[PDB]
Parts: sequence; C-alpha cells; structure tokens
Amino acid sequence: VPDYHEDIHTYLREMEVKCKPKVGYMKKQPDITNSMRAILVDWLVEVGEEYKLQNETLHLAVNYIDRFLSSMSVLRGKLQLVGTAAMLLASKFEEIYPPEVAEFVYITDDTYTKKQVLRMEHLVLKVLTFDLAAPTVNQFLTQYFLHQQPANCKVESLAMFLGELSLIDADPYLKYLPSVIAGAAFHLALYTVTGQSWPESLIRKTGYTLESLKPCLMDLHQTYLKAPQHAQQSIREKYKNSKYHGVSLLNPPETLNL
Amino acid sequence: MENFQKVEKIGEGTYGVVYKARNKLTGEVVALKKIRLDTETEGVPSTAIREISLLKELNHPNIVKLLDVIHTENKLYLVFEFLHQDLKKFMDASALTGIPLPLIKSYLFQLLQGLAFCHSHRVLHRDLKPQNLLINTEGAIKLADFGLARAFGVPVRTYTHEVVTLWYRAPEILLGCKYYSTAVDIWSLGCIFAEMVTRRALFPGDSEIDQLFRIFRTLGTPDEVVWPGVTSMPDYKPSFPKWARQDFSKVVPPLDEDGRSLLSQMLHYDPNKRISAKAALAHPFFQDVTKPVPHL
Amino acid sequence: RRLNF
Repeated sequence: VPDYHEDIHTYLREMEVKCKPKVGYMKKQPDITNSMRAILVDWLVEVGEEYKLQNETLHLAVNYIDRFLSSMSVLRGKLQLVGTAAMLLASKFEEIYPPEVAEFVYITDDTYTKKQVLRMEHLVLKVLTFDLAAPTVNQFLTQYFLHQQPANCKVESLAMFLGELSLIDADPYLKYLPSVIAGAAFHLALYTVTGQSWPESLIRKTGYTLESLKPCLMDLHQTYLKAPQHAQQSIREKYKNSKYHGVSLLNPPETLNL
Repeated sequence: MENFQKVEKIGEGTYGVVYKARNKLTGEVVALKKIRLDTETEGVPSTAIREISLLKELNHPNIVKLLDVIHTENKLYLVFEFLHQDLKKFMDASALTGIPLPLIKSYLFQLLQGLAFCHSHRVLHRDLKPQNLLINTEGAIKLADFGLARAFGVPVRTYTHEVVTLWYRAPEILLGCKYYSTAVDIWSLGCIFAEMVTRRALFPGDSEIDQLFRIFRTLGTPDEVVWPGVTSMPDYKPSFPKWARQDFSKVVPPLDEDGRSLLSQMLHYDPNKRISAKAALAHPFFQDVTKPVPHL
Repeated sequence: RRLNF
C-alpha cells in the first residue's frame, strides 16, 4: 500500500481536467465523422493485438488523437496518419521497446511513407506541446482495483473491456472524465459478475456516489447491451481470448437496479 | 536558436554532447542538449519523449528545470538550467579527504525531497546514480537525467534485461520481479548515501549474479522471514550460498547510529517495507541538517 | 490496411 495512492489519485484527478479534449470538436470538423473516428480506434485495437502492445498505449493513443482533432482540421485521407503517429508516440511513451517506425508504415499498407509518419509525429508533439502523460480510464481502473474484496479476475477483465468499448464512441463518451467512466465500468463489471456494488471505500476516495455515476452507467449499460450488434467488433474479439477469462461472452444484465 | 551562443561542450549522454550556452539577450547561462532528429530512421527518441513530458510536469527546487524546447524541422533543442557538475565528478575530486558529513546529510535530504515530489506525481526515475545528480556551488543538488523515467499511473513492467547500471539496482529487480515500485528509487539512493560516506560504491558487481551475491555478502541472504516471497521469485535459487547479516558498523563506519538506522531502512530487502521518501524525511537523522557549500 | 473513408 502506497504512501501516495492518495497523492497520485488526487493528482491524476487534477491532470484529467487539464488533458480533456473539447466536447464538441467533431461537429466542427468539415470532413470527419464520429463513425470514422470509430473505424479508426477499432483498427487501433487490432494494431495493439497484432504487436502485443499494452492496453495503456491504446488508451494513450486515443487521448492524443482526440486532443489533436480538437485544434486541427483533418481530411478523411489523413485521419489514419494521425492515428498512426499517435500510436507510435504512445508506444514510445509507454512500451519498453516500441515497434520500429517501418512496422507503423507497414500496418497501413504503405499508404503513407515513413517520412510522412515521422513528420506527423513532430506535428502531433507540437500541437500537444509534448504533454503526453495523460490520465486514462485504464489508470483509474487500476487504482480502483486496489479496493476489491476480494480481488476478482473476471471483474478486472470485464471492467477493462467496458473501458475499451468507451474509446470507440465519441458519441457520448467524450463528455465524461476518465475517472467517471472508470467508476461506471467498475460498478457495471462488479454488478455483472457478483451482484455487488460501487464500494463505500471508493465513494469516500473518489467522492463519487453511485447516483452521480448514473448517467455514465446508463450509457455504458446500453453500450454493453448492444456490443454484439456494434459496427466495430475488434474489442469483443480481443476480449474472448482466455487471457481475459472470456468475459465479453458473459451475459450482460438487462436491468441495473438504480 | 539564434539567441544562444555556444560556449563549450560539457559532456554527453543520451541525446548527444551537452553544450554550455548563453542567452545573448538576457545573460542566462544554460545547458543545451541537441538531438539530430533525422527523418529517415526512428524519429524523436523516447528518452526525449519521456524526459520532456515528465520534466514539464515536475517543478521543484531539487529537480533540474526544463526551460525551453526548441523545435526546428531537422533539430530538437532542449534547454535546461545549468549546473556545473555531478556528484560523481565531485566524489572523485573529494576522494582522499571525503565529502564532509554535513554535506552528505544535506544532499541526501534534498534528494529525498525531489524523489518524494516525483513519486507523489507518479514518476519513477529508475536510473538514479551519482552521474545523474547535479550540484551547484551554493550547496544545492538536483535530480537530473530523466530519459529513463516512467509514469506509473499504471504499474511499470520490468525490462526483461534492462539497459540500466548495475551497481544501484534493487535486489527485487535482480530476482526477476515483474514490476518496479518506488522502492527501487529508494534502494539506489541508499547506495549513493553509502558511497558518499565510504568513498566507494556499496555494491560494485560485474554481472547480475555477482551483484546479488555482493548484496547478500553484506546484508545477508534473504529468506522467507526477512522477505515473504523471495523463494518464489523467478530468479531465486535454493543453491544461493547462505551468508549472515554483517553489522552496519563495519559497512559504514563513519556514520552515527541515526545514519545507520536510516541507511538500513533504505536498504530493506522487502520492497513493501523499504522506507518511502516521504517517511525518510521524518527521520531524526535530519534534525541537524544545514546547507553548507562544497569546496569544488 | 488502408482505411477507406
């Protein structure tokens, strides 16, 4: 148990407010759509699996993308190049050894040159002002997990899963802080596996009541419910693997009891 | 870059040759690290990615300041507060006489303050060692060189075989532990503290296994009582010779009993019991801390 | 893959 769980959590809550993408950004983009962002992120999940990257890199990459898209207009034909350079940057930040830049060229089918990927890396860094250490759903999940009684593998996996699904859909998820999404996803995963609930420990640490989580939860319960129908499926395929105790197969509950 | 006038090289590291430079408009003397950002190879190096994003967050009197980042098409320049030398060079030049006790105490105190700040902002330094510690001529010392440092919002996965120096590596890492904790930083600090006191590295080993055995030769061979779990650690072996815990009085002779107490808590085998930076600052060792100035 | 938008 840390001396600074508390200091870290506190500080992560300070930083997420600052590292927030604009809410309405996608409506101000002439040429791109929430549905393209979704195709883009879903693809990034596959890239993550294919190179065996950590889940945190994935989350980091989506943060970069959304902040980038919040100050720069992008054309359909460049979106994938933003994504690619984000995933590279994220890999550099978070992975022990990142894939070689060429791999990054390869995963697009040579549709951009290495030099284009390297200058978009530079452009991303400058727009983000080298501010890469963004708080994620994944980080807040990991803190929250310290408060389970007792630790439940399936719950951890299934909360991860729910957290990732939320990356896919700007849709609604853009208007929640990561600390809130991770709250909702921890509850929903808890509830789903045991019937248990968002614990007083965390109610006190986070100062989030279950009530306060209601709107996010409702949205996330919907997303969970329709997940097998969603146009994007990369995260479900990912979360079938036994690595994750197959949780994305388990049957979501059809009401939440709120 | 036009307002900077290069004065002399002052050493290298990751990034490449550090130049002492002066701001022609304000008079400020800085350190310039330059990176030759070729656009054919790998782009911006991750050491640079990490140092810039992590340092940009850590404003503290005992952490080197990143003053500016200067972006051109083919070059990245990094501008740091200038500090005229490191603990290593200072230690070599103080060999014979020794660093006076009261400066050893001040440095350690300062370094604990910087470390504490880093840890309470979820940063691990991971590569603490005398070369990565900079001093000035008014008695300050500051953590520098964060090219290996890592955000630990999520636990940080261990380098299969890590390119980090050997002498300051914690025994949980030598035993093939899977995550780092802030305890590695404390263990390194512990070794530096010793090294200042004895004028020689505490644990100067010539490969992983020789490094463990040098640690065991001194603090004694861990077992399940000292360190719940060790025998279950990936790299641990029933055949490890069984040495006994030789007394600190012969390990660090010049130190008083408050010193030995603190060193020995910083050197606890079990990462969960090793004293944090926050706590170490409370220790009675520091009740008579001052801020003397080195004779360089 | 190229992403066809």
